[PDB]
Amino acid sequence: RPGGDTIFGKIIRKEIPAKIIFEDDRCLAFHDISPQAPTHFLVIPKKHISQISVAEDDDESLLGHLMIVGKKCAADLGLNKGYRMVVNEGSDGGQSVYHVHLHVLGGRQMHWPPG
Amino acid sequence: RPGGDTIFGKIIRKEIPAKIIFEDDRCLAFHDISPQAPTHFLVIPKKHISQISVAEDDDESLLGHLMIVGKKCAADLGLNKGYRMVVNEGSDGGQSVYHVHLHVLGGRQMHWPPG
Repeated sequence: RPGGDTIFGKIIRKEIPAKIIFEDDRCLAFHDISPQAPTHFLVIPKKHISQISVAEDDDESLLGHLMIVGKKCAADLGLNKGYRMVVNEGSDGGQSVYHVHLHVLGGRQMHWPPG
Repeated sequence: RPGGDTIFGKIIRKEIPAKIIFEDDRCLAFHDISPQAPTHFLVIPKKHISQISVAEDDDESLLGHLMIVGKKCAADLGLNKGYRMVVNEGSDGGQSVYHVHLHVLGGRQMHWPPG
């Protein structure tokens, strides 16, 4: 399936509600349903990359696009003091959905270590 | 100063020792001196971007490249059970050096929230 056969694929296809911050032809930014900071959103590709460890070399621009979109969305949402960007891979990464997604968290002090 | 004037610029220019994992024309991977997991490295651009919030639109490919290099390095270092990627921005992000750097952490279960 297209956008893939995860819940994020459902969100991409508008089959399920999410709180959308930004969209383009490549990617989708939306507020995380289980926020871990006063602001917490995801930026996800429209193309179904299951996990960063299977991303291809020619996905490079796409992956950077998620970070560029993430930073623009953070600024638009008033995260002047900063934020943290997180991509989780696999079991040890605490990856929760098998669709690549870039977390963006702020509106509070993020701590170290990052989990 | 190619590489900037931060300690990371010194590492780029070989003026100071670091434990280098990978190098190309665009970026440098090396181990973090204060590791927060059994495996903990940084992938930094050679171009001096002070922080992700000042990255430009045309830095998109570069930014993805750090993630592609980060994932290749995590595989080469045997993180086959997974890992976490982190970029810190600003005060709330806990950003320690004003040069963009992608943390890559694994070799243990990463926890949620990510700080």
